[PDB]
Amino acid sequence: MENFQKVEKIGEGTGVVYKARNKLTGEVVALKKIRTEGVPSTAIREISLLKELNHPNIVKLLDVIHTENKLYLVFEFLHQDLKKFMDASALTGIPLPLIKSYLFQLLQGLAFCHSHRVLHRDLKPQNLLINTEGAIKLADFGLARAFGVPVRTYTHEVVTLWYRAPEILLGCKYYSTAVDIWSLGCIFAEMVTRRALFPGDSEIDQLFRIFRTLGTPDEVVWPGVTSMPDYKPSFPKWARQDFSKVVPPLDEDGRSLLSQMLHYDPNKRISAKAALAHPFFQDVTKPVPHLRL
Ligand SMILES: NC(=O)c1cc([N+](=O)[O-])c(NCCN2CCNCC2)cc1NCc1cnc(N)nc1
Repeated sequence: MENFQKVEKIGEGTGVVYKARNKLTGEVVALKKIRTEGVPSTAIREISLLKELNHPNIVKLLDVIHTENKLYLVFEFLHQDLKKFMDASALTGIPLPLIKSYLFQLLQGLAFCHSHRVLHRDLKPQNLLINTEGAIKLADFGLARAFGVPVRTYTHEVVTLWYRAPEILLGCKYYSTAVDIWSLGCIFAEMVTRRALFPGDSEIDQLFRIFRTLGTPDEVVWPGVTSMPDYKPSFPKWARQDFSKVVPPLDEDGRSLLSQMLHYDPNKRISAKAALAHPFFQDVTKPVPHLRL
């Protein structure tokens, strides 16, 4: 509209996203255009609810605009995402104190969302935004299940499966808060090793990469797994690997927490609230990151 002044095009989110300035307030925001034969009225209501979900580690949804039947989401603006920061820190690696601070903050954000019955469902480094003060915030939220499993964006883009929990890959129709803990565990491992934990290039390659590392799940470690929608008795049976080999040289406090975030059974997987109490965070601090904007 005329209330906004486009500053630049940020990219092609999971719709198009622009950095824009509000002429009235003068505030700089991120404007996402969501492209469809009437724009569901059940969604606009669900979205409108997220406007009240405020927390320091959650990107604020400032406004929802339906006018013109285009549907625009206005978000608070942050300059960089964790994916770019990790690439920039590839040579030296993000310092452990900062990795710990970020993980701690993200768990606080998840604990808040989960206590308000809000799930993210599509956590990935590109959806974690950071600023110069050392803060990190959860963004996007997959649009509150508005768009289920997006195979291609408005211009056909390859959906990342790297952070998908095993129960989703096995066809479970009801996601629980545990899917977000799994994704965050994968991100924690990636910050530590500087390599994606499970970089699959297809749904089955994703599932098999998980099995090759954590062992093919069975009824002992995951009661009910063999009855899941897409489970096949023909899956190969791989033995589990030790975490000392998976995320070296992370210490035992870190390995212990990661192991709990990656349990196969969603019911055994640690909650965000419980993870905040883990010994790994006894010495947590809030360092300032080296950001080049
Ligand atoms: N709230 C925001 O400031 C913000 C919002 C969105 N968004 O989507 O509304 C966004 N898009 C990222 C698109 N992806 C998410 C889905 N997986 C692929 C990556 C980026 C943002 N900021 C960080 C940033 C700023 N500037 C440049 N150039 N790059 C990044």
